[PDB]
Amino acid sequence: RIAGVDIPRDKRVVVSLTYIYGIGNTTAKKVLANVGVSEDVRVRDLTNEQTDAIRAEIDKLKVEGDLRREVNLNIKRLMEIGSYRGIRHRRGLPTRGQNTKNNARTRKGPTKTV
Amino acid sequence: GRSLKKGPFVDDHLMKKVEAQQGAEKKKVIKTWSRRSTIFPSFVGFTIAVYDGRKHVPVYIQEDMVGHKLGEFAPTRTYRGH
Amino acid sequence: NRLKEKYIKEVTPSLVEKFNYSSVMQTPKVDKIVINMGVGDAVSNAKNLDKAVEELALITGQKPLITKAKKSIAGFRLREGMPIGAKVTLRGERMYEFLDKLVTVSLPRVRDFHGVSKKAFDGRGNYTLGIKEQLIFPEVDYDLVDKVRGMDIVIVTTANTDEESRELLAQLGMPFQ
Amino acid sequence: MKQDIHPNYQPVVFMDSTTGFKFLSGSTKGSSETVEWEDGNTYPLLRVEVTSDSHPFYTGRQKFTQADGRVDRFNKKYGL
RNA sequence: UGGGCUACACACGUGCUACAAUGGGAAGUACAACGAGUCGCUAGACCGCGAGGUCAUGCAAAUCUCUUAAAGCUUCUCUCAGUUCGGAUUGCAGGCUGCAACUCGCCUGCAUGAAGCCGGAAUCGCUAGUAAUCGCGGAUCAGCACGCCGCGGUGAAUACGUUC
RNA sequence: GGCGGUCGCCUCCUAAAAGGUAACGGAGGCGCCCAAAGGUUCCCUCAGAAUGGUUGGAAAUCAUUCGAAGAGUGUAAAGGC
Ligand SMILES: [K+]
Ligand SMILES: [K+]
Ligand SMILES: [K+]
Ligand SMILES: [K+]
Ligand SMILES: [K+]
Ligand SMILES: [K+]
Ligand SMILES: [K+]
Ligand SMILES: [K+]
Ligand SMILES: [Mg+2]
Ligand SMILES: [Mg+2]
Ligand SMILES: [Mg+2]
Ligand SMILES: [Mg+2]
Ligand SMILES: [Mg+2]
Ligand SMILES: [Mg+2]
Ligand SMILES: [Mg+2]
Ligand SMILES: [Mg+2]
Ligand SMILES: [Mg+2]
Repeated sequence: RIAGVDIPRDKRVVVSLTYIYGIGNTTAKKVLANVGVSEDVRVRDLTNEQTDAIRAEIDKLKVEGDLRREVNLNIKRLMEIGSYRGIRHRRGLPTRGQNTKNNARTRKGPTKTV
Repeated sequence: GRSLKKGPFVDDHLMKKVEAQQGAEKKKVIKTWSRRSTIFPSFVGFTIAVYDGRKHVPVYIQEDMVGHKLGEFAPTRTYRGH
Repeated sequence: NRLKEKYIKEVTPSLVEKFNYSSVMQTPKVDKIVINMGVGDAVSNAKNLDKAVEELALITGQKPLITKAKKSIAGFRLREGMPIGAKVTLRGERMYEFLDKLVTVSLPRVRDFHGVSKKAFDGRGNYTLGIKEQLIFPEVDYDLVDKVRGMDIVIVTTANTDEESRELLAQLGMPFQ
Repeated sequence: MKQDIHPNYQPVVFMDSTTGFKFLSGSTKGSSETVEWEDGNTYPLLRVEVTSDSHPFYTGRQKFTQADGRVDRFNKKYGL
């Protein structure tokens, strides 16, 4: 549809774009302001001219598979050089100084009470 | 992080030791306690033995490490699982 | 016919020169292309094979032949005669049309595509291509698919060796690594 | 070829929407758009986002910066 | 000097934020009190998306400043969706304080967008300006709290009764 | 003698290159199955192995090559194909 993702047809454009990996709320507003598409129109109402303008606008940004490879390469590098952060990534522990005696469940996964 | 204006940080005693060796066909290990020091591009090719709290761990500085502190490659706590 | 046109006019004179073929009949040509979808999931649910066969037909344009297990295997929960697997054999024009779309439309849509393997030769000049996922073919509609599946594309040629098959396939269009 | 067992299959033209490149083939896919073709004929027109003449691998021409070396990244951030 | 006290298969205590529409988002508009301040509190202007930076101003202060409080009210929007709910985690880029923030800081932007759909047995607080909820100030303090101490805003339900 | 085993039928070895041939000799099967797994016409050739190949694994499907039978022949064995 836009970057290889069928954005929700019923939602307003600002939000529908957010379903693209690499587009958040602020970035969606920027691309619509550049193209000149009102933020309140449902994307089902987008005309081929408006959609292509959005696609042209989005093609400038790094999104979806391009972004995912970029971030994974960063983490890959941290692991390869053997940095402290890389080990945190590889062992599934918080990487930004958070204490692990408690919590850290997002990184660790579900509790293993054993 | 550290303000751009302040520039990157490295302890002068460590920076001196690397500077004394830049034009060296065969390098020798630089023993340091400066975990806080940033890895500059001039460190590439050196092995810097970084103190981790009880011993100097030899870290080989590959160009991919630039911008990281020497302490990021000398873990202080040992954990092998419970 | 475009690819067949390219083969008869451009490929054939070049391959004769490169390999020094005394007669034109020596020129390797694509004999057939067999697309095979090994669907072992038919055991758990028969309709997964049914949906697989539907998509396979749309990609090739021919109703596939539903292959069946020749032998019973307990590890796979497989009984002899169970319909697991489907294949299509494309010959003549329908083969060239498909090869053209594969080279010019399907392969570019492969996620993070860096070319097709170069060691995937059987040693006799037949190249088999492993498609990891569908939706690279324009016919799949990207929404009908419930389970993403791949396929084995076997390009059979009359080349006696891998080198000639490699050359033939390259000049016909093949993004070799 | 047997009758009434195969999916409908017709000659068609694919277009690369990134550059407008078009070629003639056959497909089971349909569309609501048709175009004329040389030699005096009309075929259904199918839209393709990327083809072999617009894909980075086939063309060889990229569109990004190939990342930034960390030594170069370090020197850029501080002008060394 | 460096490391540790911030280690993490796990168990518990006290909290904070949520699970949405009695809400989220945007715009507009109103009302406190207790307090703190000299190399400190900092107006105004300008730069920056922002954290903040820059020139510079008043005030040892019921005079100047922190400090135009948030809930609230009035319009617009979203329309029940793991969502425009939630904001964990991570990538990148920054801002500060500091000789230095890798182990171990706080904050900012962009991206990422986890669990969570109101919680088993059990258990806690509270009888009114109280509970509930909303912000604000202060001590320690270069920097750093969802803690602690204090402050005001909004503001309920119920108590037949003493068997347990 | 008892106990146990056996009692009819099929295949093998014993069985001494026709046939037959005993033992409480050595091994196995049968008391069915099939509406095609019968008849006929037409057509077909296996098991494995190597190599290549998405899910896919020693091994499920696909392709080529090699492969005289190392398969299969409903059900034991022999003979046969
Ligand atoms: K920690
Ligand atoms: K806890
Ligand atoms: K807390
Ligand atoms: K709790
Ligand atoms: K509202
Ligand atoms: K720190
Ligand atoms: K609870
Ligand atoms: K403080
Ligand atoms: Mg997004
Ligand atoms: Mg901490
Ligand atoms: Mg402690
Ligand atoms: Mg709900
Ligand atoms: Mg009381
Ligand atoms: Mg109060
Ligand atoms: Mg005799
Ligand atoms: Mg005899
Ligand atoms: Mg028979």
